[PDB]
Amino acid sequence: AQLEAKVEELLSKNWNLENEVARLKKLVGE
Amino acid sequence: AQLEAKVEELLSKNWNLENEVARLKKLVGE
Ligand code: NA
Ligand code: NA
Ligand code: NA
Ligand code: NA
Repeated sequence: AQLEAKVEELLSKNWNLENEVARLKKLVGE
Repeated sequence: AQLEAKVEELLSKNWNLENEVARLKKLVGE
């Protein structure tokens, strides 16, 4: 179902955001 | 169902992350 795809998009989006925040933390030494 | 709560937690988490990234962008003038 297309509902599964939207849940997968949310999961992917949260991973991308978490990984961005992680990279920023490593940049500013945190 | 508890499934609804977990989907709500994901949505909330993505909003919190998006808002953090937005605040960081405003800080560094972007
Ligand atoms: Na990903
Ligand atoms: Na992650
Ligand atoms: Na929120
Ligand atoms: Na938002």
